[PDB]
Order: sequence, then structure tokens, then C-alpha cells
Amino acid sequence: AKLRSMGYALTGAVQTLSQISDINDENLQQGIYLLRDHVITLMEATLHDISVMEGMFAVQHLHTHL
Amino acid sequence: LSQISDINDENLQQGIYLLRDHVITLMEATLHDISVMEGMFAVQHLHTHLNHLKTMLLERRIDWTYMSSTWLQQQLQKSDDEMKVIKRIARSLVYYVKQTHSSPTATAWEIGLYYELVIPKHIYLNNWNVVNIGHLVKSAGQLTHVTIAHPYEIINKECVETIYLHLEDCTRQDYVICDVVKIVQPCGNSSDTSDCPVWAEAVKEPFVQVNPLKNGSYLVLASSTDCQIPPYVPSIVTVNETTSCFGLDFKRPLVAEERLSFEPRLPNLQLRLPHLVGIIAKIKGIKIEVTSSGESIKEQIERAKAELLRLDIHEGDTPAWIQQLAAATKDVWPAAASALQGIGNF
Amino acid sequence: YYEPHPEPIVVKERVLGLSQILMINSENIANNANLTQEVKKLLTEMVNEEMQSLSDVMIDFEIPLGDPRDQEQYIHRKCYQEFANCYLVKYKEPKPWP
Amino acid sequence: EMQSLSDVMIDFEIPLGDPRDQEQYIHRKCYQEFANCYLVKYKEPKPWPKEGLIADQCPLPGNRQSIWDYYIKVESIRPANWTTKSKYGQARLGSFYIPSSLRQINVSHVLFCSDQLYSKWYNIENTIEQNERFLLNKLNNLTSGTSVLKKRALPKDWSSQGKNALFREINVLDICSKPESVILLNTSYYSFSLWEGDCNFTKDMISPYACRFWRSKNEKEETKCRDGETKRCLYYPLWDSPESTYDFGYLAYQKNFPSPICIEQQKIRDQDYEVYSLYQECKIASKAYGIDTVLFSLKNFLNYTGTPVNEMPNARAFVG
Ligand SMILES: *[C@@H]1O[C@H](CO)[C@@H](O[C@@H]2O[C@H](CO)[C@@H](O[C@@H]3O[C@H](CO[C@H]4O[C@H](CO[C@H]5O[C@H](CO)[C@@H](O)[C@H](O)[C@@H]5O)[C@@H](O)[C@H](O[C@H]5O[C@H](CO)[C@@H](O)[C@H](O)[C@@H]5O[C@H]5O[C@H](CO)[C@@H](O)[C@H](O)[C@@H]5O)[C@@H]4O)[C@@H](O)[C@H](O[C@H]4O[C@H](CO)[C@@H](O)[C@H](O)[C@@H]4O)[C@@H]3O)[C@H](O)[C@H]2NC(C)=O)[C@H](O)[C@H]1NC(C)=O
Ligand SMILES: *[C@@H]1O[C@H](CO)[C@@H](O[C@@H]2O[C@H](CO)[C@@H](O[C@@H]3O[C@H](CO[C@H]4O[C@H](CO)[C@@H](O)[C@H](O)[C@@H]4O)[C@@H](O)[C@H](O[C@H]4O[C@H](CO)[C@@H](O)[C@H](O)[C@@H]4O[C@@H]4O[C@H](CO)[C@@H](O)[C@H](O)[C@H]4NC(C)=O)[C@@H]3O)[C@H](O)[C@H]2NC(C)=O)[C@H](O)[C@H]1NC(C)=O
Ligand SMILES: *[C@@H]1O[C@H](CO)[C@@H](O[C@@H]2O[C@H](CO)[C@@H](O[C@@H]3O[C@H](CO[C@H]4O[C@H](CO)[C@@H](O)[C@H](O[C@H]5O[C@H](CO)[C@@H](O)[C@H](O)[C@@H]5O)[C@@H]4O)[C@@H](O)[C@H](O[C@H]4O[C@H](CO)[C@@H](O)[C@H](O)[C@@H]4O)[C@@H]3O)[C@H](O)[C@H]2NC(C)=O)[C@H](O)[C@H]1NC(C)=O
Ligand SMILES: *[C@@H]1O[C@H](CO)[C@@H](O[C@@H]2O[C@H](CO)[C@@H](O[C@@H]3O[C@H](CO[C@H]4O[C@H](CO)[C@@H](O)[C@H](O)[C@@H]4O)[C@@H](O)[C@H](O)[C@@H]3O)[C@H](O)[C@H]2NC(C)=O)[C@H](O)[C@H]1NC(C)=O
Ligand SMILES: *[C@@H]1O[C@H](CO)[C@@H](O[C@@H]2O[C@H](CO)[C@@H](O[C@@H]3O[C@H](CO)[C@@H](O)[C@H](O)[C@@H]3O)[C@H](O)[C@H]2NC(C)=O)[C@H](O)[C@H]1NC(C)=O
Ligand SMILES: *[C@@H]1O[C@H](CO)[C@@H](O[C@@H]2O[C@H](CO)[C@@H](O[C@@H]3O[C@H](CO)[C@@H](O)[C@H](O)[C@@H]3O)[C@H](O)[C@H]2NC(C)=O)[C@H](O)[C@H]1NC(C)=O
Ligand SMILES: *[C@@H]1O[C@H](CO)[C@@H](O[C@@H]2O[C@H](CO)[C@@H](O)[C@H](O)[C@H]2NC(C)=O)[C@H](O)[C@H]1NC(C)=O
Ligand SMILES: *[C@@H]1O[C@H](CO)[C@@H](O)[C@H](O)[C@H]1NC(C)=O
Ligand SMILES: *[C@@H]1O[C@H](CO)[C@@H](O)[C@H](O)[C@H]1NC(C)=O
Repeated sequence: AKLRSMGYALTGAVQTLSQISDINDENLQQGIYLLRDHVITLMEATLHDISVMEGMFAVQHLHTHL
Repeated sequence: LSQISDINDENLQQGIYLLRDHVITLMEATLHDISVMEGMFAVQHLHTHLNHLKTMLLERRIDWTYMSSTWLQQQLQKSDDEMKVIKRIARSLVYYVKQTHSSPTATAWEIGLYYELVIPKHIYLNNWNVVNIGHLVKSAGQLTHVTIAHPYEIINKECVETIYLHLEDCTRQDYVICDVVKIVQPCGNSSDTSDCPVWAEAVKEPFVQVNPLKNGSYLVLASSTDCQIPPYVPSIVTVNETTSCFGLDFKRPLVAEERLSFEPRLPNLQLRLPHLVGIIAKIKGIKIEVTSSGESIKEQIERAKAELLRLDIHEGDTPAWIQQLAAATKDVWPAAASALQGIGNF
Repeated sequence: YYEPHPEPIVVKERVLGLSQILMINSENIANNANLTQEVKKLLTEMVNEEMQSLSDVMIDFEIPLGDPRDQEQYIHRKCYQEFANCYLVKYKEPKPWP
Repeated sequence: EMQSLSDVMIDFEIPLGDPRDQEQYIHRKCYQEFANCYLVKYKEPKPWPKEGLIADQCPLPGNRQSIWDYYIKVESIRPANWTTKSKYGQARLGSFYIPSSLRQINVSHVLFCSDQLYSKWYNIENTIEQNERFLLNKLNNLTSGTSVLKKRALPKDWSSQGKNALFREINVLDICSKPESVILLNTSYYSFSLWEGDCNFTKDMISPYACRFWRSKNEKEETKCRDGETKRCLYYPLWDSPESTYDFGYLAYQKNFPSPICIEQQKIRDQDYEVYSLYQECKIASKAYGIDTVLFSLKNFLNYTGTPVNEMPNARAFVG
């Protein structure tokens, strides 16, 4: 047994955009439009505060965030 | 029960079974991390844990920190993916909170938690909602909306086989949970299909209904033609260039990428209605049952016949009666209709 | 016609009911963390704050099982949490450090 | 925290393409694994020549220093007929002993993973997202289709054509903080001695501490016992003990007082090193064989010795 839902992939078509800005195009309709490329993010880069903290003080600040 | 394992016994029924003996747990023993920490670092780590337990219990959720996963899975005898569904839908109740000792340097508390774990029988992932549209019929002058009463609410399709589900006694704990799920067959006029009732209802002319679909097509049901779309039968409509139909703008849809489909394909079905369905729906002034999917010509007729016969001629509305008889006769005997209509207007 | 239903659907077989009792004791936590009498006061304030807040929004409910006070596992784990490392020594006769 | 989240969420298919095929996924995965990881190749294999190291610039124990791991302590109690020559070969008791594991005859390459040899372009004051872009540009500018750095990138010590575009130059105090780095990468051994005898400097020949040698030489090495020539016997050392002072050479080096410092060069390795970038090899190889393979392949190369270099502490992550 190995579950995996097709609840967001049921219709067998998909309408994709090349930029978030394209969502405001006036001759689009009322539907779901997906941005074509994934957004890749490293937490180390996002959380600046921790970078300058040291020892357990750094560790406890990350715990609160997670 | 004397053991959690006893819940899987095959000759049990659908009810609530309580484990006979309480589970006793010391936090000191559970939280290892703190044991090896020192000073305020230990104190702040416990604060984070106690504040999280409180947040879970306010939402009626279970904090699985204070119960072994291996233990629970071993006892329940379930798969990795069943356990994920079991742990997401379980709910908690706090039935007492008691302070057992209070010094200026020392405290002690006790908490009573009561858990209710739903054990699943079957899980359904690839699901569709039904939307009844129906069909218009123009009968002896009256416009009438006709609908089938389907014996299911959800269509499911995991791989290749389609399945029609009837749900009962359902709630929402993140997912939908139902006590009763019966598997049914779609409607038809045969021994191997469902014999479903058919409803009729009188409506005002002109009738227009246009639903914009999400993929960029339009669903249309209308008593009159426009942009080459036939009347009375519903249809899914798509256009290659923006145009105005039924006094609103039908836009050209954005090109899409093709993926693997899970759309259901229902069986087709011919349906014979009574000749005067429009007069039957009109003199009730409510939505009324007129046939079944799989009914005989004889039973269908002997159903509004006595009712209809007793709409007889009267001294007080002979002209208004004669005009109904014509509209009723027009398709059968057009020569007679034209005569009756004449003697009406005289 | 049809529209997607993205949420899963679970059919119920049965329900299992459990009772868990959670026991907290600051002195056991203060001993392992080598805390001082000043920090013991912080630990005690901190734990009461969180426990009291929970106590203040939850009414009581009767649960139809037997009294924990009658169950072995409740007696054994309560005596341990209070008196695990506590001992009494008796001199042959009273004699003090000279 | 991560496991708890994993334990209540089933999987869902989302109808976009595989991340493994997208550039931004390949570039940020290679960076997060191999940003500061490099491979250095000697012109030919040549190890550090002596087992004893005279390095008075480092303050002795009496902050903690990394070199204290190699520091021979002078003990008052010893067994009967005990000599340094038996244990620590030709090393001077009270200085530093270099193990035979850091002096292998067959070691041809040095593999390291640290951001502590970058020239002035790199600053920890600046932002992570800047310091990423800065490196990512430099590595693109200093390469051409392979993973070999251009000679310009190296310091003047390792190459004739080096201009410190990427790496700084190793200095005198670096031995105290980063021992293995110096012992494995330095081209020549330079001494720093305030020991009476070296370079034929005699106590008369000098033309609170003031003008004085740190450790003066005694008559000979000897022990004496009292009918117990086994466990506990007094030991008389061949030089003095620096326990009392312990800041002499460190304070001398910084020039707070004048003193008869001795420095002698000894050539180990030829100044013709060659340096590969594992971040640039990950990007380039993943375009041909795909990231899943390259990642697994290069992660094993970091565990060539049996301890993975990338999990060592940042200052001590140097392996032959
Ligand atoms: C927005 O979304 C909507 C959906 O909400 C979109 O509308 C949908 O778009 C689909 C296109 O992607 C349409 O599908 C297409 O339907 C065509 C017509 O199908 C019917 O006729 C078929 C042929 O009938 C004649 O010929 C045969 C002999 O070949 C004779 O026997 C007949 O008598 C006829 O003369 C027929 O095969 C079909 O039968 C199937 O469906 C009906 C119910 O509708 C069932 O009763 C049948 O049993 C049968 O279903 C079973 O068997 C078939 C295999 O035979 C299986 O596929 C089923 O799963 C099931 O088991 C219909 O009567 C098709 O011609 C067309 O075929 C194309 O694709 C196939 C591969 O799948 C190719 O092989 C073909 O060559 C061809 O390219 C396709 O299936 C949907 O109908 C439509 N849905 C609705 C509700 O309108 C809309 O486009 C979207 N808009 C936008 C902007 O994106
Ligand atoms: C690993 O590798 C690195 C190199 O990347 C190495 O760091 C270098 O270490 C050397 C040796 O300590 C450093 O060079 C010395 O610098 C001294 C200070 O320099 C100032 O003064 C000079 C003028 O005297 C100026 O030109 C300069 O601009 C500075 O202001 C300098 O005093 C040293 O010079 C003496 O020693 C050399 C030895 O070869 C000798 O050739 C010179 O003639 C000079 O005289 C000698 O003096 C000593 C006592 O001081 C005496 O014992 C000896 O008998 C004299 N010899 C003669 C012939 O009279 C020297 O140039 C260099 O700066 C460091 N480089 C960097 C970039 O920091 C590490 O030490 C290596 N580590 C290990 C552990 O191997
Ligand atoms: C569900 O499906 C059923 C079955 O198809 C539909 O009911 C049938 O409708 C058709 C079409 O309108 C009818 O066809 C006609 O049949 C007669 C002959 O009927 C006699 O012989 C039959 C032999 O099988 C027999 O079943 C009949 O028995 C019924 O009727 C008697 C008498 O009332 C009753 O006592 C029984 O209990 C049964 O109810 C009967 O003995 C034939 O004369 C017709 O011919 C005309 O049409 C053809 C073709 O166009 C033409 O060539 C001729 O010139 C002539 O114009 C016609 O074929 C059939 O009688 C119906 N059967 C039943 C059982 O009622 C039903 O409509 C569907 N329901 C829904 C809701 O859609
Ligand atoms: C209404 O229904 C029409 C069917 O009667 C739709 O027409 C079809 O639309 C598709 C869109 O993808 C066309 O595909 C294009 O084909 C051309 C080249 O044509 C040749 O190759 C295709 C297969 O690729 C083949 O079917 C043709 O016979 C030709 O041999 C490509 O250049 C495009 O990139 C694209 O692949 C179909 O060709 C077309 N079929 C027909 C029979 O015309 C029409 O789109 C629908 N209109 C609306 C408003 O929805
Ligand atoms: C992790 O440890 C490192 C190593 O000690 C820390 O880096 C050091 O940070 C200090 C304080 O910022 C630096 O000291 C100062 O340097 C500047 C510039 O030379 C000088 O003007 C000041 O007078 C002072 O000396 C120090 O340079 C730097 N390390 C080294 C070896 O030079 C780092 O801050 C620590 N990370 C933390 C706390 O998150
Ligand atoms: C709370 O304080 C106690 C008392 O200091 C801590 O126990 C001590 O822990 C240290 C470090 O683990 C032990 O030192 C080491 O002992 C081993 C075994 O003898 C030896 O191989 C090492 O060289 C080192 O000496 C120490 O034995 C132990 N206490 C005593 C009195 O022996 C405890 O760790 C502290 N709790 C915390 C930080 O949570
Ligand atoms: C790095 O390499 C070492 C040496 O090959 C690996 O050590 C082995 O680890 C496995 C773990 O299952 C043991 O069964 C072997 O007995 C170990 N061998 C020795 C000689 O210690 C180590 O697993 C590797 N580590 C990584 C992270 O890849
Ligand atoms: C080093 O290489 C030489 C020459 O190939 C070989 O004889 C020797 O076995 C190797 N190992 C050691 C430890 O010397
Ligand atoms: C003096 O120094 C020189 C350096 O070349 C050395 O060869 C010689 O042996 C030394 N002499 C004495 C007596 O230390």
C-alpha cells in the first residue's frame, strides 16, 4: 500500500504562465493558472537573524521558527 | 477491550470501544533532549514544548510527542500511509487539570486526556462532485424543465474502473468522514441498471442559463437559439475568437498542455415522457414526479389519466378550454387543431 | 456534469477510545538540569503560567472507565516520581561527630 | 519538528514538470552541498620533512588553540630510565610533535572544504545572498568549460602566475588556528625560535622579559628513584618549562619588547600546484548525467578517507 492523491491533477489539461505579472492580462477568464517554474529557497539564506547569533542561542531561535 | 490489538477482531460491529486501563506517562521520561541541557537553556526548551501542547489542545488536536509511534503502529497493525490518515483525523478532549503540589521553588500538575481514533474501512482519493443540469421540453404550449434523480452523489475513479458512491451521516475532521457508503449502479432501462424517478417542473419563457466552466468552455441551456447553439438540449460550448452570445462575451481560452485524464464517461439513456407532461406540471404548481427510467408504456400512462380526464369542459371557460384542446391535438391531428382554434376565436 | 473534490473520503469501520494521564513534576526536571534556587523559581513560575491558562477554559467531563487510584501502573509511577531515591539510615545507637 | 509534519501528510500529484530538470534547482543544490569544497594536486608527492615543529608565535596553555592537540607537555614525574628519543623521536619536549598520519609518503592530492582562505572579496559582514552571487560570478570568471581554476586564482606561494583573485596567502599565526592546512599545503617550512642555541646564537652574542632567550639548555636529561624503578620517579629536563610565562613568544612576535628571534627556511614542495572546484564540476557534470547520479558520485569522493570532509569542523577540514 502506497497512497498518492490526483485531487489537484484530475482534468487532464493545465494552463501555465511564464511570469506572475501575466495573471493581470485582461483577456484571461475565471480559472486556475499555474506559474510554470518552481520557486527554490534555502532557509539559511532566508533567516538572517540566526547568522549573527552563536551557540545554543542560534539553535533555540531556529526551533521557534520551525 | 483488554488490548489495543483487539480492535481488529472481525466479529465486532461499528461502535465505540474503550481500552480498559489508563496510559500513565511522566514528561521528564518523554523529553530526553532537556535531560542533557543545563541552566536556562533547559528551562527555555521546556517552555517551547509546554506552549505547543497548549496550542494543539485548544484546536482539539493530539500532540503525538507523548506516545510512541512504533508501539501504536505495532498494536494497530497498519501500513505507513494508513497511520498518516489515522493520525491526521484523530481528536482530543481535556477531562481534568489538577495542581498536586505548590511550593515557591516546586510545583506538580496532572492532566487527563481522552482520545477518539477513527479506524478506516476504505479510503477514496480520486473523487468528482455530481451537478444535475437536466433538459427543457415544450409540451401542449407549456415549457417544462425535466431532471433525473440519481442514486449517487460522488463518482470515484482510482485507475480504470469507475464507481458510483451514495454517502450517509458525514462530517469534516480535515477530510470528509462518513458512517455509511453504499456502491450503486447508474440509471437505465434494463435489469442490470437503476430504475430512478424522473421529476418535471413548469418554468417561465424565455429561459436562459449560461455557466462559465474553469477550463474556459461554457455550459448552455436555453429556450431559444443564438450563435448556432441548438435549443432545449444542453451542451458544452467553445469558440476560437471572442464573441457576444445571449447578451454576454464568450472568450477564446488560453492554450493548455495535455495530461492523463480521470474524467468519468456515463452510459447513454433514451427516456420516453407522457404526451401532456406540460399540462401535468402546470396544474400542480410544484416540482412533481412523472416517470421512472425503466417504466412500461401502460404504467406510465395510467398515472395522471384520471386527474387529466376530470379537467372537463365547463359553462364558464369554454373558449379557454377549447384553446387547450387545440394545443394538445396539434401534433396528433393538425387539421382538427386548426378547426378547434377557429371555433375558439369565434 | 462534474467538478473535482480534492479532499480525501474515509469510510468509518469503528472508533477506539483511550485515556492518557500526563504527570508533570518540576523537582525531577530541576535535578537533571543542575538548576540553582534562583532558576528553580523561574521554572516554577513558567510551568504554572502555561498549566493554569489551560485549566481556565476547560470544564470537567465524566469518562466511563474505573478510577486510576485502583490501577497498579498509576500506583507504581506515582510512588517512583515522589520517592525513588529517598532512604532512611538507623545508627546502632546515637553517636555524633566528635 | 520535520518528522512530526511528515507523519500526518499524504502525497499529492501536482501537474508541473520535474524540479530535477530545472536550472535553479540544479544550481542551488550543488551550492548547498559543494560551494567551498576544493581539490589541490602537488607537482609530485612530497611530505612535511620533520616530526618536531618549533613554533613560538603560538601562546601555550597555562582562548583554546587548535595546535594544543600536538603540544608535548613537560611532566615532573616519569618512569625509570625514560627518554624523549624512546617516544617522540627527535622532538624538543615542551614543543609540538607531528604524527606520521599527517606525513604519508604516497599522498598526491589535498581535499578541503572551508571558507577561511578566501582573499578580501569575501566578508562575513556582507549578506549570504551577496556572498553567494560574488562567489558564483568569480568561479564563472576564473573557469572555461572544465572544473580547473585559472592560475590567476591562486596565491603567489602556490604558483608563479598567482594574483590572489580567489585565495589569500597563508601567514605566520595560521599554524596556531589551522595546523593541518599549513602542514599539508605550505611549500616551505619557516621556523620561529627564541631557544638558546639555534643559528649558533650564544647567550653572550646579543649586539620585564627584555633581551633574553625563552628556554635555556641544561647539562643533560636524567631521572632518580628511591627503590621503586617502575611508576613514580622525578625527571630532570634537557630544557626549561614555559608554564610560568606561557605568553613569551606570542608577546615577542607582536613586538612589545625586543628579543633575539631566529627564523630559517626549508623548501618542501615546488610552486606549481593545480586546483579543481567541486561546485563547478557538480554544475557541469549534472548537465550530462543528471543531478541524482552526480550528487551521489561526488558525495562518495568527500568520504574517500572514511570520514566525510564536509561534516568536519570548518577550521580543521583538510585531508590528504
Ligand atoms: C473542458 O472540459 C470538458 C469536459 O468537462 C471537455 O469536454 C470533453 O472533451 C473531450 C475531448 O477531450 C470529449 O471526448 C471525446 O469524445 C468523442 C465523442 O465520444 C462519443 O462518440 C464516440 C464515437 O461514437 C461513434 O462511433 C462509434 C464507433 O467508433 C459508434 O459505436 C457510435 O455509435 C458512434 O457512431 C464514442 O466512442 C464515445 O463513447 C464513449 O463514451 C460514451 C459516453 O459519453 C459511453 O456511453 C461509451 O460507452 C464510450 O465510453 C467507454 O468506451 C470508450 C472507448 O470506446 C472509453 O474511452 C471510455 O472510457 C468508456 O470506457 C462517445 O459516444 C470521442 O470521439 C473523442 O475521442 C478522441 O480521443 C480518443 C482517445 O481517448 C481517440 O482514440 C479518438 O481518435 C479521438 O481523438 C473524445 O473521447 C468529451 O466528450 C467532452 N466531454 C463532455 C462531457 O462534453 C472540454 O473539451 C474542455 N474544454 C476546454 C476548453 O478545454
Ligand atoms: C607557511 O608559509 C607562509 C608563507 O605563505 C609563512 O609565512 C611567512 O613567514 C616568513 C618567516 O617568518 C615571513 O618572512 C619574514 O618576515 C619578517 C618580517 O618582515 C618585515 O621586515 C622585512 C625586513 O626585515 C621587510 O622586508 C618586510 O616588508 C617586513 O616589514 C622578516 O624579518 C624575515 O626576514 C628575515 O628572515 C629571513 C629568513 O629567510 C631572511 O632571509 C632575512 O634576511 C631576514 O633576516 C633573518 O632574521 C632572522 C631573525 O629575524 C635571523 O634568524 C636570520 O639569521 C636572519 N638572516 C639573515 C640572512 O641575516 C622574513 O622575511 C613572511 O612575512 C610570512 N609571510 C606572510 C605572507 O605572512 C609561514 O611562516 C609558513 N608557516 C610554517 C609553519 O612553515
Ligand atoms: C423502457 O423500455 C421499454 C421496453 O422497450 C419501453 O416500453 C416499450 O415501448 C415500445 C416503444 O414505444 C413499445 O413498442 C411497441 O410494441 C407493440 C407491441 O407490443 C406487444 O408486444 C410486445 C412483445 O415484446 C409486448 O412486450 C407488449 O407487452 C406490453 O403491452 C401489453 C398490452 O398493453 C401489456 O399487457 C404488457 O404487460 C406489456 O406492457 C405487447 O404485448 C407494437 O405494436 C408497436 O409497434 C409500433 O411501432 C413500430 C416501430 O416503430 C412500428 O413498426 C409499428 O407499425 C407500430 O407503429 C411498438 O413496437 C413496447 O410495447 C413497450 N413495451 C412495454 C413493456 O411497455 C419503455 O417505453 C421504456 N421506458 C422509458 C421510461 O423510457
Ligand atoms: C474544434 O474542433 C476541431 C476539430 O474538428 C479542432 O481542430 C483541431 O485542433 C487541433 C489543435 O491542437 C489541431 O492540431 C494542430 O495541428 C497542426 C497541424 O495539422 C496537422 O497535424 C495535426 C496533428 O498535430 C492533424 O490533426 C491534422 O490533420 C494535420 O495533419 C499543428 O500545426 C498544430 O500545432 C496543432 O498540433 C488539429 O489539427 C485540429 N483538427 C482538425 C480536424 O481541424 C479545433 O481546435 C476546435 N476548435 C475550438 C474552438 O475548440
Ligand atoms: C564565529 O567565530 C568567528 C571566529 O572568531 C567570528 O569571526 C570574528 O568576528 C570578530 C567580531 O566581528 C572579528 O573581530 C574584529 O575584526 C575586525 C576586522 O578585522 C576588527 O576591526 C575588530 O577590532 C575585531 O578584531 C574577527 O575579525 C572575526 N574572526 C577572525 C578570525 O578574524 C564570528 O563573528 C563568529 N560568529 C558568530 C558570533 O556568529
Ligand atoms: C550536571 O552536573 C553534573 C556534575 O558535574 C554533571 O556530571 C558530570 O558530567 C561530566 C561530563 O559528562 C563527567 O566528566 C567526565 O567523566 C567521564 C567518566 O568518568 C570521564 O571519562 C571524562 O574525562 C570526564 O571527567 C563527570 O564524570 C560527571 N560528574 C562527576 C561528578 O563525575 C552532569 O553532566 C551535569 N548535567 C547536565 C549538563 O545536564
Ligand atoms: C564513509 O566510508 C566509511 C568506510 O568505507 C563507511 O564505513 C562503513 O559504514 C557502514 C555503515 O553501515 C558499516 O556497516 C561499515 O562496517 C563501515 N566500515 C568501516 C570500515 O568503518 C561509512 O559508512 C561512510 N560514510 C558515509 C556517510 O558514506
Ligand atoms: C607507497 O608507494 C610505494 C611505491 O608505489 C609502495 O612501494 C608502498 O607500498 C606504498 N605504501 C607505503 C606505506 O609506503
Ligand atoms: C653554525 O651555523 C652554520 C650554518 O651553516 C652551521 O653549518 C654550523 O654547523 C654552525 N656551527 C656551530 C658550532 O653551531
